[PDB]
Amino acid sequence: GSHMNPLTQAVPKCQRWEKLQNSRCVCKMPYECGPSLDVCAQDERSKRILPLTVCKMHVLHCQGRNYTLTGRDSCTLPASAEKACGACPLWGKCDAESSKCVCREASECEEEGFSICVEVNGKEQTMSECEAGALRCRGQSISVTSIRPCAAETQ
Repeated sequence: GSHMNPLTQAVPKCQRWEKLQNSRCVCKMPYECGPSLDVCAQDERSKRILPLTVCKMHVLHCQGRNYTLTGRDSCTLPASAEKACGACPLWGKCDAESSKCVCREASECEEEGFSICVEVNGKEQTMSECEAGALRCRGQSISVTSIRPCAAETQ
């Protein structure tokens, strides 16, 4: 007989830079992103270090664009550190009447948030963008190794 359920047997899970359409996982659009971690990447044709952001890089990467990642000192990011009220990311918001921006913790991760590999505590832990970002905002010492996940998650 026919399959009662399409060939996945559940709803297909697509990656952070992907969206499920036409029964497949396709990439989203890079301009459909904003809330993501700002990183320094090198353009393969220009060889310039340009500020990219995790979703931008990921989506554009799966769209067939080639970019090499560089160090956090290679470029200057819009948000490389803490922000102030009037301009806050997804891991940071303006608090109850102030001029500052407070950095939230991982427990307030509401927006999508990618999964990245960051070396914290001397270990490479895959955490969510909202978490790693919160850390980078609050003052936790974090060393982003890559915008891809770590092999921390392996059972």
